[PDB]
Amino acid sequence: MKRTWQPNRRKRAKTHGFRARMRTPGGRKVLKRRRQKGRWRLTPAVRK
Amino acid sequence: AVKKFKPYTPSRRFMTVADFSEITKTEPEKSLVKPLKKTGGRNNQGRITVRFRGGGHKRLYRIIDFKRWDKVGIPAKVAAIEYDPNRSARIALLHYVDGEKRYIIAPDGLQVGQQVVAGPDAPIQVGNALPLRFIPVGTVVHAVELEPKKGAKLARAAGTSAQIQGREGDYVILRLPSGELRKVHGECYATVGAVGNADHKNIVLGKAGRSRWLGRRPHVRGAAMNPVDHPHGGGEGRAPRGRPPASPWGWQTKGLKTRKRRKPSSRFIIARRKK
RNA sequence: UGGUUCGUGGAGCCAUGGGGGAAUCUGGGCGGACCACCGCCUAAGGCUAAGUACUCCGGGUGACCGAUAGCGCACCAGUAC
RNA sequence: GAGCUAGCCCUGGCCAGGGUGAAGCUGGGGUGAGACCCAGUGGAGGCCCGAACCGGUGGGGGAUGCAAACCCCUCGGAUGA
RNA sequence: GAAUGCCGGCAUGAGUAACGAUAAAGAGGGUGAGAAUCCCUCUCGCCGUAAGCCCAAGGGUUCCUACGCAAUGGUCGUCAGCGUAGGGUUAGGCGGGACCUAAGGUGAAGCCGAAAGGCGUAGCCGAAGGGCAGCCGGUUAAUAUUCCGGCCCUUCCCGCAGGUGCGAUGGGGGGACGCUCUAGGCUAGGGGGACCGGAGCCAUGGACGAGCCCGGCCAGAAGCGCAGGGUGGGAGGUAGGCAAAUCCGCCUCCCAACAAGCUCUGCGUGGUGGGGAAGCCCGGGUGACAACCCCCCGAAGCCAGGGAGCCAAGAAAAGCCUCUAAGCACAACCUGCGGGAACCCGUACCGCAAACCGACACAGGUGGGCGGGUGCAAGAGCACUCAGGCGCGCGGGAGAACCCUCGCCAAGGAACUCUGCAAGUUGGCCCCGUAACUUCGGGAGAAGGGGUGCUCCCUGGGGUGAUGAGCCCCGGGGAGCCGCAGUGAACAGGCUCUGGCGACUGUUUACCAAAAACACAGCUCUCUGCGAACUCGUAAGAGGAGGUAUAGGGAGCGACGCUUGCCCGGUGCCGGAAGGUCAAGGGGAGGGGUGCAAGCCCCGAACCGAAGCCCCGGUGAACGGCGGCCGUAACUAUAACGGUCCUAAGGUAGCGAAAUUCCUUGUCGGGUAAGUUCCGACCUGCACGAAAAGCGUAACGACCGGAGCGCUGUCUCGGCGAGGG
RNA sequence: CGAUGUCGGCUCGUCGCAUCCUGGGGCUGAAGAAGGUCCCAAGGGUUGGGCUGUUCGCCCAUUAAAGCGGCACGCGAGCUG
RNA sequence: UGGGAGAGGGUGGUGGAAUUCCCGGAGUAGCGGUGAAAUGCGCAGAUACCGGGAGGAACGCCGAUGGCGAAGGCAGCCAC
RNA sequence: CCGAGGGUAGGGCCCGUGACUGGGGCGAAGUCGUAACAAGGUAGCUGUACCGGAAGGUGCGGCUGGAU
RNA sequence: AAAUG
RNA sequence: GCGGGGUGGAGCAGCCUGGUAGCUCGUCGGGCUCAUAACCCGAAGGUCGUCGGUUCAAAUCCGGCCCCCGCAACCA
Ligand SMILES: [Mg+2]
Ligand SMILES: [Mg+2]
Ligand SMILES: [Mg+2]
Ligand SMILES: [Mg+2]
Ligand SMILES: [Mg+2]
Ligand SMILES: [Mg+2]
Ligand SMILES: [Mg+2]
Ligand SMILES: [Mg+2]
Ligand SMILES: [Mg+2]
Ligand SMILES: [Mg+2]
Ligand SMILES: [Mg+2]
Ligand SMILES: [Mg+2]
Ligand SMILES: [Mg+2]
Ligand SMILES: [Mg+2]
Ligand SMILES: [Mg+2]
Ligand SMILES: [Mg+2]
Ligand SMILES: [Mg+2]
Ligand SMILES: [Mg+2]
Ligand SMILES: [Mg+2]
Ligand SMILES: [Mg+2]
Ligand SMILES: [Mg+2]
Ligand SMILES: [Mg+2]
Ligand SMILES: [Mg+2]
Ligand SMILES: [Mg+2]
Ligand SMILES: [Mg+2]
Ligand SMILES: [Mg+2]
Ligand SMILES: [Mg+2]
Ligand SMILES: [Mg+2]
Ligand SMILES: [Mg+2]
Ligand SMILES: [Mg+2]
Ligand SMILES: [Mg+2]
Ligand SMILES: [Mg+2]
Ligand SMILES: [Mg+2]
Ligand SMILES: [Mg+2]
Ligand SMILES: [Mg+2]
Ligand SMILES: [Mg+2]
Ligand SMILES: [Mg+2]
Ligand SMILES: [Mg+2]
Ligand SMILES: [Mg+2]
Ligand SMILES: [Mg+2]
Ligand SMILES: [Mg+2]
Ligand SMILES: [Mg+2]
Ligand SMILES: [Mg+2]
Ligand SMILES: [Mg+2]
Ligand SMILES: [Mg+2]
Ligand SMILES: [Mg+2]
Ligand SMILES: [Mg+2]
Ligand SMILES: [Mg+2]
Ligand SMILES: [Mg+2]
Ligand SMILES: [Mg+2]
Ligand SMILES: [Mg+2]
Ligand SMILES: [Mg+2]
Ligand SMILES: [Mg+2]
Ligand SMILES: [Mg+2]
Ligand SMILES: [Mg+2]
Ligand SMILES: [Mg+2]
Ligand SMILES: [Mg+2]
Ligand SMILES: [Mg+2]
Ligand SMILES: [Mg+2]
Ligand SMILES: [Mg+2]
Ligand SMILES: [Mg+2]
Ligand SMILES: [Mg+2]
Ligand SMILES: [Mg+2]
Ligand SMILES: [Mg+2]
Ligand SMILES: [Mg+2]
Ligand SMILES: [Mg+2]
Ligand SMILES: [Mg+2]
Ligand SMILES: [Mg+2]
Ligand SMILES: [Mg+2]
Ligand SMILES: [Mg+2]
Ligand SMILES: [Mg+2]
Ligand SMILES: [Mg+2]
Ligand SMILES: [Mg+2]
Ligand SMILES: [Mg+2]
Ligand SMILES: [Mg+2]
Ligand SMILES: [Mg+2]
Ligand SMILES: [Mg+2]
Ligand SMILES: [Mg+2]
Ligand SMILES: [Mg+2]
Ligand SMILES: [Mg+2]
Ligand SMILES: [Mg+2]
Ligand SMILES: [Mg+2]
Ligand SMILES: [Mg+2]
Ligand SMILES: [Mg+2]
Ligand SMILES: [Mg+2]
Ligand SMILES: [Mg+2]
Ligand SMILES: [Mg+2]
Ligand SMILES: [Mg+2]
Ligand SMILES: [Mg+2]
Ligand SMILES: [Mg+2]
Ligand SMILES: [Mg+2]
Ligand SMILES: [Mg+2]
Ligand SMILES: [Mg+2]
Ligand SMILES: [Mg+2]
Ligand SMILES: [Mg+2]
Ligand SMILES: [Mg+2]
Ligand SMILES: [Mg+2]
Ligand SMILES: [Mg+2]
Ligand SMILES: [Mg+2]
Ligand SMILES: [Mg+2]
Ligand SMILES: [Mg+2]
Ligand SMILES: [Mg+2]
Ligand SMILES: [Mg+2]
Ligand SMILES: [Mg+2]
Ligand SMILES: [Mg+2]
Ligand SMILES: [Mg+2]
Ligand SMILES: [Mg+2]
Ligand SMILES: [Mg+2]
Ligand SMILES: [Mg+2]
Ligand SMILES: [Mg+2]
Ligand SMILES: [Mg+2]
Ligand SMILES: [Mg+2]
Ligand SMILES: [Mg+2]
Ligand SMILES: [Mg+2]
Ligand SMILES: [Mg+2]
Ligand SMILES: [Mg+2]
Ligand SMILES: [Mg+2]
Ligand SMILES: [Mg+2]
Ligand SMILES: [Mg+2]
Ligand SMILES: [Mg+2]
Ligand SMILES: [Mg+2]
Ligand SMILES: [Mg+2]
Ligand SMILES: [Mg+2]
Ligand SMILES: [Mg+2]
Ligand SMILES: [Mg+2]
Ligand SMILES: [Mg+2]
Ligand SMILES: [Mg+2]
Ligand SMILES: [Mg+2]
Ligand SMILES: [Mg+2]
Ligand SMILES: [Mg+2]
Ligand SMILES: [Mg+2]
Ligand SMILES: [Mg+2]
Ligand SMILES: [Mg+2]
Ligand SMILES: [Mg+2]
Ligand SMILES: [Mg+2]
Ligand SMILES: [Mg+2]
Ligand SMILES: [Mg+2]
Ligand SMILES: [Mg+2]
Ligand SMILES: [Mg+2]
Ligand SMILES: [Mg+2]
Ligand SMILES: [Mg+2]
Ligand SMILES: [Mg+2]
Ligand SMILES: [Mg+2]
Ligand SMILES: [Mg+2]
Ligand SMILES: [Mg+2]
Ligand SMILES: [Mg+2]
Ligand SMILES: [Mg+2]
Ligand SMILES: [Mg+2]
Ligand SMILES: [Mg+2]
Ligand SMILES: [Mg+2]
Ligand SMILES: [Mg+2]
Ligand SMILES: [Mg+2]
Ligand SMILES: [Mg+2]
Ligand SMILES: [Mg+2]
Ligand SMILES: [Mg+2]
Ligand SMILES: [Mg+2]
Ligand SMILES: [Mg+2]
Ligand SMILES: [Mg+2]
Ligand SMILES: [Mg+2]
Ligand SMILES: [Mg+2]
Ligand SMILES: [Mg+2]
Ligand SMILES: [Mg+2]
Ligand SMILES: [Mg+2]
Ligand SMILES: [Mg+2]
Ligand SMILES: [Mg+2]
Ligand SMILES: [Mg+2]
Ligand SMILES: [Mg+2]
Ligand SMILES: [Mg+2]
Ligand SMILES: [Mg+2]
Ligand SMILES: [Mg+2]
Ligand SMILES: [Mg+2]
Ligand SMILES: [Mg+2]
Ligand SMILES: [Mg+2]
Ligand SMILES: [Mg+2]
Ligand SMILES: [Mg+2]
Ligand SMILES: [Mg+2]
Ligand SMILES: [Mg+2]
Ligand SMILES: [Mg+2]
Ligand SMILES: [Mg+2]
Ligand SMILES: [Mg+2]
Ligand SMILES: [Mg+2]
Ligand SMILES: [Mg+2]
Ligand SMILES: [Mg+2]
Ligand SMILES: [Mg+2]
Ligand SMILES: [Mg+2]
Ligand SMILES: [Mg+2]
Ligand SMILES: [Mg+2]
Ligand SMILES: [Mg+2]
Ligand SMILES: [Mg+2]
Ligand SMILES: [Mg+2]
Ligand SMILES: [Mg+2]
Ligand SMILES: [Mg+2]
Repeated sequence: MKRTWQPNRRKRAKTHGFRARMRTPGGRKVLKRRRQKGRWRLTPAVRK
Repeated sequence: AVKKFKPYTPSRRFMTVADFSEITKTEPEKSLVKPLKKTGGRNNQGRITVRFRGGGHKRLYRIIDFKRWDKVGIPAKVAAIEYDPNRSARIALLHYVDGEKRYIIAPDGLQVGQQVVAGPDAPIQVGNALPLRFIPVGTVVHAVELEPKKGAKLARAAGTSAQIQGREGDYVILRLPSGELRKVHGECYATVGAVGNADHKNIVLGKAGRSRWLGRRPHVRGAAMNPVDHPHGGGEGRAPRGRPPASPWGWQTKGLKTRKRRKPSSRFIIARRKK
């Protein structure tokens, strides 16, 4: 049966991407929250 | 002049289609078309503002000249009559002696190859457009500018027409297709005659398919829903309304006058619509 | 309408969205409706250190913990997953 | 968070084969002229039988399963919403 | 010591369930300490519109080589998608970018919002759309249209010659399009051949044969040829294409019009360049100087922007062509030749799966192309099979019960059971033949019969060719042969009668309901005159709609047929410059506080004062409602009539123990040996009823009842046999 | 109530006696045959079908007779639903 | 051949009287209706009277015991 | 080969029959109305249409077989 | 106005 | 189980708020008619379901019983 995860590299980058985060005050806060916690990757990775 | 079909399929029993008799050209004029962006009933926000629309066959919009006072006193030969999927009216292609080409709505009885012209001194002849004050009272007319130099807004649907009942001051009095009587300014241009394709209302669709082809998505009753969705919803088994029939939003749908009262156009309306 | 202890209360005072709209000291505001007396202070321009607040950072010290405790992590942790 | 699901918009792709035989057109008959009748050509349709493809009617098995919805037989639509 | 406590650890169940499809295995020979599991060979089975091959998405070194087996692999393991190390991805022409735009996103201008921010024309981004120049062959353990060989091609820069008013982000043309059917001519591909090439083979009773088996092509510049696409030529006038303009458009004249010509492709040929088997011998070598031809079938693909028909009326920008403007004409553009230049990223491998999405090497899910041969009417169906790929990563024994899945049965044939649930029967093509009823299409494949294999003779027609032969495609008649059975295996409807419901194909509770529910054309009401009504948003702004009452929103009913009665008292809506009511405000009679006072401050009647409400009316396809008790006919029984209280007004037509009937298995009739269900009637309708529509209706239904035939392991009633456990 | 699965049917039984048959009797308004009522007696037996979800019941065709009841209205870690 | 009559028929166009409804002026205690009343209407300003507008239907006198058509039927006026 | 006939299947016409139902026919003195023959007390009738316990009433149009 | 025998 | 009702012969007022029973038809008597109905003028008839209680006094207010309709009987 078709499951919930059908990966698409263009989508993952346009939706959760870094340039997407910067464009909204929410997403900007998303980055600030992750840096303070000290995560190693602020954005999901994708090879493009 | 509608055509029928033998009932060789159950949906084809009652279907009817237009004869397409007056149509002289199978394809439009390239220079006069542009893309009609299908809205799907959704606005710039993305929300649906009008339910149950979209999914219709793809169409190319055909530019219409709702301002014939543009080219005053320059005649034109009726080149052809084409089919427009963007309105109920047939349209007619015009080749001006000026060389420019334009579409106008095709009035009834307009035959290809005749002269049409617009101007205060233009003859009273089907197809010619004049300001209202220069049109004999009583004559049929259509494609009426509501206000001067703002584009024809009235009497554009298939077979519609507007009549002239008299003049008062700068304004003239019309009987709109709805029956309403309204003072319209004389300087508003208007095309004489009645809109063509009068048999449009006798088209029997035939099946749910043709509802979709035109872009009409299925419309579901209110009583077939649930409380959160519609006022009529819910109820064990089938059920009557149980309240004054109300729109999905609460305001009643049985004879509730919606027009704003203090609208300044009230001064210029003489008689509310008839029937 | 808001602030003040003040929830329309006798409800001033400070601030103010709408309306009407003065004076230049013999001008003006306040002393809890309002009046008089007697007093206080000069609105509608602006700046001003020190005394106060916090602890990512450095140090000192614990009748603070001692690897299920103590920061989630004494160890390659905001990692594996 | 619409990479599942629901709707819409932009742009591409797919639907073996077979059967039925609408209108129209040509001829002939007919009539004052017509309607109309018959044979032929014609190839319409949310038409029929039926793969792919999209479904999930009935039964059985599976029930710590191959599987947090599957497998077998059977069954519906299959040029159209 | 307990909180189905938290964390961790070790037991129990238990050597029990299970080892992930029942497509299947055996033997021999290698290596190794060790082998059913690794490798080589022979034999056997499995898919073959794939379980084969090529892409795209996703995955990220899993590809190749060497060396290894603690763990990973549902057992083992020398093996591997695992561990270690080395190696491996080559492009002007394939794809993407330095070109274009679509939804959409962003957004100079501009608008909006407490802040954050939200809109918005031009512009810009945005592709699996448009546009764009490479085909075949070889080679590596691994890459190749990328390296190599042969034959082609594009753009840019410079130089040169020839030609011309050159020049663009501005004008115009073109790009440029739907669904169904479809002509002609080719190619892909396929079949045959006594013709050409070939190593061989004679078996086991026959065959030295016109015998068997293998193979008989691919690409190709200019030119040529066949087949199609596209486009008329000149002159004059011009006010339109937001400047100009010879271009375009419009008008007039002249010549040409299925043409011809000019132009672009597609196929064939083409200098020339490669490929090239079975078999035998150890991936290579031979075969071989390999041959490379003829006939038939033939595309959904190519010519292509073909043609016809129809209604729902079928993208934009750029490249390309032309037109002119500043400018500039020592230039610049174009055509041709020569010499130079040509950058970034991707190329391995998996890719219907053990490497992707499902926690797993998971019986599930994943878009596009090719997908061969024979036969069965056909076909991507079924069966067998080529190339190619696998036997699904535990086996070996035994031959109990029991479950799963499958096969058979005496006599009976629904007695089973809630129900024929299930399993049988029927089954494809041909010809005869086919009822009520109907909306004239239908019902209808109704039903129900007969034929079907092979051989000999005779004979019609079509395609190809040429008109014949050859090959191919359709048939027709006569005489005969065999078997239990001739669509001899596999794929392939049981049928009929009568009700309720819904018109119909369709849609839904992904994941227990596919229905009688939703939707649907169609009917009716009602709203809206444009900056519409309505909707989203505080707004701006959008949608409505680049629509205009034959249009648009809202509500109910749901084809069509015949119809839809009475009540407007209450509620809702519509109408109603009177009156009554009514807050702010106006108004200020009249009072009060205080000051010596001028004055300051507060209370405050009548009267003037919108919508709304009361009040008068209208309105049912608006919300809703539509009586009781009593008497009476020359038998009885029942009341067509009458009496009386009440209502706003008292249920009309049609139907009715119904999807509704409590009493109920109402009563009568049918069908049955027997019928609480079903069917037809009756009517005292506990409690149908006319757009929450009423009564019907041909056709349709994996909907829900009742009946019959056919056939059956459903059953009396069980028995045997097969395979996986 | 940190679960005692609830009607009916199939399957499989087992018990009680207030016995329906069969056996042994008393009385009889018992002539015989055949019955009526009561006593003893539970060893064995107690059919098939129609309708309804039915238990019960009604009906058809038989029968020696077509008995009533208990075992969680026996029995769902056995099934049906 | 030449003439005559006629509501014979079909299409298009057109005239006034009257009825109802709306707007304006003026005006007030009833109008309307029957055998006689009542329902209705009317101070929220009706009837009656003046001016203006919209819309449909039928064609007074002429006209008749008349004319035309096969029949049903055909009547303002102009034209084809 | 034909063939009496027998079996199977589906049609056609006719006769009888059937819960129930529709009107109709007649049948000395049932009930309720009074529509027609007088201008029947609303002139009659007719075709058609809707409505009514019943005859009948009304609408449109036609006839005189209508009197004064 | 106004029925029936 | 809950609600309403019973009164001349029939169908209803009066009951709430005690003192007085009324409306229509019918029945009876007499009128008009040839006669009947219709119509006109008169007239009679009800101790309020029953029983008990309160009160000076009960159709009337309160209790018990009979009958008459009407509503409810739900989760299992
Ligand atoms: Mg997951
Ligand atoms: Mg997807
Ligand atoms: Mg992608
Ligand atoms: Mg780091
Ligand atoms: Mg958005
Ligand atoms: Mg919602
Ligand atoms: Mg609501
Ligand atoms: Mg409701
Ligand atoms: Mg409901
Ligand atoms: Mg209901
Ligand atoms: Mg509103
Ligand atoms: Mg406050
Ligand atoms: Mg308070
Ligand atoms: Mg207080
Ligand atoms: Mg305050
Ligand atoms: Mg100051
Ligand atoms: Mg200051
Ligand atoms: Mg601190
Ligand atoms: Mg510190
Ligand atoms: Mg310590
Ligand atoms: Mg220590
Ligand atoms: Mg710790
Ligand atoms: Mg320790
Ligand atoms: Mg530890
Ligand atoms: Mg978002
Ligand atoms: Mg989506
Ligand atoms: Mg395919
Ligand atoms: Mg086909
Ligand atoms: Mg097909
Ligand atoms: Mg075909
Ligand atoms: Mg065909
Ligand atoms: Mg056929
Ligand atoms: Mg044709
Ligand atoms: Mg013809
Ligand atoms: Mg035909
Ligand atoms: Mg044909
Ligand atoms: Mg089928
Ligand atoms: Mg089908
Ligand atoms: Mg799918
Ligand atoms: Mg679905
Ligand atoms: Mg299933
Ligand atoms: Mg199941
Ligand atoms: Mg499950
Ligand atoms: Mg199927
Ligand atoms: Mg079908
Ligand atoms: Mg479509
Ligand atoms: Mg304890
Ligand atoms: Mg537990
Ligand atoms: Mg426990
Ligand atoms: Mg063991
Ligand atoms: Mg055990
Ligand atoms: Mg075991
Ligand atoms: Mg085992
Ligand atoms: Mg199997
Ligand atoms: Mg071995
Ligand atoms: Mg193995
Ligand atoms: Mg990739
Ligand atoms: Mg090795
Ligand atoms: Mg292992
Ligand atoms: Mg490795
Ligand atoms: Mg190259
Ligand atoms: Mg560059
Ligand atoms: Mg761009
Ligand atoms: Mg700005
Ligand atoms: Mg911004
Ligand atoms: Mg934006
Ligand atoms: Mg492309
Ligand atoms: Mg390219
Ligand atoms: Mg490779
Ligand atoms: Mg190659
Ligand atoms: Mg090369
Ligand atoms: Mg020049
Ligand atoms: Mg030029
Ligand atoms: Mg252009
Ligand atoms: Mg062809
Ligand atoms: Mg072939
Ligand atoms: Mg060959
Ligand atoms: Mg050969
Ligand atoms: Mg040879
Ligand atoms: Mg031999
Ligand atoms: Mg062979
Ligand atoms: Mg060639
Ligand atoms: Mg040509
Ligand atoms: Mg020309
Ligand atoms: Mg010129
Ligand atoms: Mg010009
Ligand atoms: Mg110009
Ligand atoms: Mg020119
Ligand atoms: Mg030219
Ligand atoms: Mg070529
Ligand atoms: Mg050699
Ligand atoms: Mg040789
Ligand atoms: Mg050919
Ligand atoms: Mg194709
Ligand atoms: Mg093409
Ligand atoms: Mg074409
Ligand atoms: Mg555009
Ligand atoms: Mg551009
Ligand atoms: Mg110049
Ligand atoms: Mg590759
Ligand atoms: Mg698959
Ligand atoms: Mg594939
Ligand atoms: Mg694999
Ligand atoms: Mg495996
Ligand atoms: Mg798998
Ligand atoms: Mg996996
Ligand atoms: Mg093929
Ligand atoms: Mg094939
Ligand atoms: Mg074949
Ligand atoms: Mg054969
Ligand atoms: Mg197959
Ligand atoms: Mg093989
Ligand atoms: Mg594979
Ligand atoms: Mg494997
Ligand atoms: Mg056998
Ligand atoms: Mg048997
Ligand atoms: Mg047998
Ligand atoms: Mg039988
Ligand atoms: Mg039974
Ligand atoms: Mg049944
Ligand atoms: Mg069932
Ligand atoms: Mg079955
Ligand atoms: Mg029949
Ligand atoms: Mg027929
Ligand atoms: Mg048949
Ligand atoms: Mg044979
Ligand atoms: Mg019926
Ligand atoms: Mg029924
Ligand atoms: Mg349906
Ligand atoms: Mg479901
Ligand atoms: Mg509709
Ligand atoms: Mg209408
Ligand atoms: Mg708003
Ligand atoms: Mg707006
Ligand atoms: Mg707009
Ligand atoms: Mg509408
Ligand atoms: Mg409905
Ligand atoms: Mg209905
Ligand atoms: Mg109604
Ligand atoms: Mg009402
Ligand atoms: Mg009302
Ligand atoms: Mg109102
Ligand atoms: Mg006031
Ligand atoms: Mg004083
Ligand atoms: Mg008011
Ligand atoms: Mg009501
Ligand atoms: Mg009697
Ligand atoms: Mg009735
Ligand atoms: Mg009723
Ligand atoms: Mg009726
Ligand atoms: Mg129903
Ligand atoms: Mg019976
Ligand atoms: Mg019977
Ligand atoms: Mg039966
Ligand atoms: Mg039932
Ligand atoms: Mg009864
Ligand atoms: Mg009903
Ligand atoms: Mg009802
Ligand atoms: Mg109704
Ligand atoms: Mg019905
Ligand atoms: Mg119906
Ligand atoms: Mg019918
Ligand atoms: Mg029906
Ligand atoms: Mg269906
Ligand atoms: Mg059935
Ligand atoms: Mg069995
Ligand atoms: Mg067995
Ligand atoms: Mg076995
Ligand atoms: Mg427990
Ligand atoms: Mg329970
Ligand atoms: Mg005993
Ligand atoms: Mg005993
Ligand atoms: Mg006894
Ligand atoms: Mg005995
Ligand atoms: Mg005895
Ligand atoms: Mg019973
Ligand atoms: Mg029995
Ligand atoms: Mg027992
Ligand atoms: Mg019990
Ligand atoms: Mg059930
Ligand atoms: Mg079930
Ligand atoms: Mg003459
Ligand atoms: Mg007036
Ligand atoms: Mg009055
Ligand atoms: Mg009055
Ligand atoms: Mg005559
Ligand atoms: Mg015979
Ligand atoms: Mg015979
Ligand atoms: Mg009447
Ligand atoms: Mg009488
Ligand atoms: Mg009492
Ligand atoms: Mg008493």
